[PDB]
Amino acid sequence: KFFSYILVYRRFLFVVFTVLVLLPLPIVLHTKEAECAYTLFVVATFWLTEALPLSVTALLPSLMLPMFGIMPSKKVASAYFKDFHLLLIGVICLATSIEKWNLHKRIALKMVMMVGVNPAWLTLGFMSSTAFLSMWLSNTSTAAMVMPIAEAVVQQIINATKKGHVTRKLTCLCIAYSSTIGGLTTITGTSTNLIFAEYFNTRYPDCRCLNFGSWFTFSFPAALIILLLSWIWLQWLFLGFNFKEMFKCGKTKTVQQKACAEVIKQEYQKLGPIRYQEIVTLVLFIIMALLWFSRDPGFVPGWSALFSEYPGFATDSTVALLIGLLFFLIPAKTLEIVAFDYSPLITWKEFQSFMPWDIAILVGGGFALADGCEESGLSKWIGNKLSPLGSLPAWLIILISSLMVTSLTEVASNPATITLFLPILSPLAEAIHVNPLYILIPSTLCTSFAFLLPVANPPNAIVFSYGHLKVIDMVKAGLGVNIVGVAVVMLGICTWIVPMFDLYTYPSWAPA
Amino acid sequence: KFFSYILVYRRFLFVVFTVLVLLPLPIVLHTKEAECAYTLFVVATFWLTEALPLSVTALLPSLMLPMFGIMPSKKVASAYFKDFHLLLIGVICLATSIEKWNLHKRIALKMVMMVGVNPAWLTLGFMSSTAFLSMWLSNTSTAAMVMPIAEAVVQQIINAEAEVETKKGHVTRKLTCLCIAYSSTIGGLTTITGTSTNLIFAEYFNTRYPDCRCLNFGSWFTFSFPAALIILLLSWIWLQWLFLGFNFKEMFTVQQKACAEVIKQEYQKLGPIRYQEIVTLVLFIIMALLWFSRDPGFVPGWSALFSEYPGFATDSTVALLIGLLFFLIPAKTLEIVAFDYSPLITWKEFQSFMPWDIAILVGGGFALADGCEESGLSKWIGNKLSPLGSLPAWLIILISSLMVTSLTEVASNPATITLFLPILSPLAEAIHVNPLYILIPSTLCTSFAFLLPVANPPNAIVFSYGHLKVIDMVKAGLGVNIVGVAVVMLGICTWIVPMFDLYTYPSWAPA
Ligand code: NA
Ligand code: NA
Ligand code: NA
Ligand code: NA
Repeated sequence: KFFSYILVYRRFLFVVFTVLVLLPLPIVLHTKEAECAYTLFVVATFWLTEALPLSVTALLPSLMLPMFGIMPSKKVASAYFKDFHLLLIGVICLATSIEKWNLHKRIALKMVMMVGVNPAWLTLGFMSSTAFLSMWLSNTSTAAMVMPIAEAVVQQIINATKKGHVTRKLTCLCIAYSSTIGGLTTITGTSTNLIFAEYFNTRYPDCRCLNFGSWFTFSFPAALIILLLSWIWLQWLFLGFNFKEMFKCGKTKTVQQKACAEVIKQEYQKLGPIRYQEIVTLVLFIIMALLWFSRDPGFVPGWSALFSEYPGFATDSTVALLIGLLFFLIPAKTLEIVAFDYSPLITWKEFQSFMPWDIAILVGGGFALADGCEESGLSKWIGNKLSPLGSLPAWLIILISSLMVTSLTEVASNPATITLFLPILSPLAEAIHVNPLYILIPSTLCTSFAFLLPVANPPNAIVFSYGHLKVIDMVKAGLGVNIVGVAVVMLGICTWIVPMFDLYTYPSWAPA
Repeated sequence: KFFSYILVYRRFLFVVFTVLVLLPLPIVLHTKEAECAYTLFVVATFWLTEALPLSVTALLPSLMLPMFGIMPSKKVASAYFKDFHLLLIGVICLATSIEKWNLHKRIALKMVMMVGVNPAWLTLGFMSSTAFLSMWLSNTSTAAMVMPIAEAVVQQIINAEAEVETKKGHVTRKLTCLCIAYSSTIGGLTTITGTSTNLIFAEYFNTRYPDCRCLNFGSWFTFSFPAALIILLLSWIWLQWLFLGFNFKEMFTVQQKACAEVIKQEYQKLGPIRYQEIVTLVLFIIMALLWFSRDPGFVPGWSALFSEYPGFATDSTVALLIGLLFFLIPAKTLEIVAFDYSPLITWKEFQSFMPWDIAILVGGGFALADGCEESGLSKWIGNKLSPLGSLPAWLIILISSLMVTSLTEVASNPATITLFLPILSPLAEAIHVNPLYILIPSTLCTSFAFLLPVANPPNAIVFSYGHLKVIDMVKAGLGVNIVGVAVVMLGICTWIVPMFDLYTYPSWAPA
């Protein structure tokens, strides 16, 4: 009669309880650190439990910080839009054109035709293609783009069910994990790397280490090993290894194999000859990638030397916008008889869909919360309280931080997790007198390792929404993939990250 | 077969032509302020003739300014989100619940039964109500609170025009949009706290001239209300003529009652007011009460409770505080109850119905205005006004008013006056005629931003309703701006000089 109503209004009562129980913290401490800690705790509680929508919670700092007097609303509003958002707009413009003109379908079908219908090699081909695509596009868009095609290919291979369901589960999980793994290789690949680069360059403006080439040259060896080991782990866990049928060349002819291959060939033929919209989209994709790579990598100043009087004004977001806004200008189809006009090959109505406005607001809210934590002085207090932790061995601190971030990223979004630890792990670095990158790189790499739960990151939810995967089947694979990723990151940090970044000494661009 | 190809691909060719033909401007002319002028000209050309979508054009400053070296891309990006965007998020959270539970339909159908089936007087009633509301709350807030109600009224009248048995509806919708957008005359000019432009002018005047205590409530109203009422009436007549026919006969009936019966039938079809609609209406009233009671000027508001962090909490804070309650207040319930409840609005229902077009458009306008400040293009234009001491008394007034009302069409009203006011005050002190005589017309004409909806936030909330034709807005804005400038000049010439003594040099101004 009374307890029944409590379990129905769980979210409302939990939000009210969270707001009221943490109230004694700023009510009687009369410090800005306490008020910002109250705001941080409320935002973290609502992001972890998802009592409110993530983007609604991200708007709380713009409501609490101005009222607590920590920083004016004009200053909070200026932190909701950064170069991350411009890059996201420019890349969503490209992704909308790829999705609209079925270029991804052509690439996926050609990859399936070239690799074959062997379930051991088909999964590797899908993972490689999805990881390469996620190297440039966002993980969420890559997962939402490849998966509808992977399922379509798999269900037509099965038709041409003790083995079908496990095959579709394996295909779901391989795409979900490969999007994330491929997003690690580049700064622009995922939102976590973009947020980390923005925070690192704002907090340490005297460091010129993080560019495209330097990030790639250490994130590719780790990501390739992680991808190969995850493919092996998934193949063993779901289907198992049959080496004789796998390593054999095209010599044993089976009727049901060409029966499956003919369906894929007929689908690719029904796709039709390549249209010029697909060619233009592919050319613009290649140009965007080449301009991202051509901005100074370290050995040759590609086109940053062209603007070598305003350093740092034109960035990768400028390249993304320049390429993406061309998708609003290049004509695609006509309609003269009626309207005497053309179509711009991407309409703004089509761009407004598929554009992650919620992710933009979430990242802006995280950046505003970090700015409030820096302005109020909470970051300095946290760094001072973690000063005695500097007597421990260095590697243990990085291991513990990476494990904590990895554990907390399985239930909270990657952009939220990375924004709640950079203002904590960054001040902690100089409280030990150790290179901040030596802690930040493993932490930002382990923030992306979100494979256990569907709520961990949008790539997991997109794949889980198809209903093929159970929670336990996903957790079993995510545990192994996450262990592989953490082991590879820690091996790289101890082996090949320290020569190029010189992590064993204290840098000259860090505060003393 | 060539002329047809040129005519069909006219937008692409025009974009390329206008990018390439203004290209001599940055390469020549010292390459310092001509780059931002080139960017401004290209963006304005794309805005006037919609060769590209307005939100795509607004993203051009994020490209052109960083590449020209005017300002870094990090600084340009931060300009696409300000307090206008927080206020817009809050008011759209309110409006999503207003339109989801059909509260706008109840209000529209009650107003149609009560006042104004005739569109001619309905437009006047809408303009008068919006202009009275804008005297107290804000211009942006007022253009956002009443616009859904006006759209609902027009849509209900269009539906009821079936008479139980499409050109006029579209022009009526355009007229109702522009009348709400342009109703900044009585509200926003007659009170210091009506708009931020008058607040900035008052704070600058009381600081630079602390011996002059003439500017306050009442004295501002006494000289501004006569001008604002004439501007409102003339703008109503101009809009009625521009969008509707010249109606003269019947204003000195089966069709009216044929629609009144349909309105009555559609009002009783709604039924009793629901819980969700009551909650939405209560939050609507609370948001307006908190906007009004922040700092009314004639009595301390709740901003006095925060008299340690002045200006940290704005109207955007109120909008967020009220709008974020729509995501947690229960609306419906999902042995009878299955597992939980649902909120008034969800994020899926908010992401749609959100003018993401207007957010980017206003952000691009803000970025272009900031780029015009980083590179001293706006400072150059303002400094082209100072060497005009030869003009005896009034040509300076006219030139300054025209320059400010032309530059306010691309920059925000606060930023437009913040530039010219410290330029006009020294010019008015170099001459010996009453710096108020110089500053009042320019302050009034700064708010006359009726062209280019990118400038005035009231012009963008209205523009966010699907009537995306800038030229239909340009035609009306030109006439409204001309009327406003003429009425301001008439007021300066006739009725403002007695109460401020504008024909003699005062004692509170430096000699
Ligand atoms: Na990616
Ligand atoms: Na995560
Ligand atoms: Na106003
Ligand atoms: Na303006």
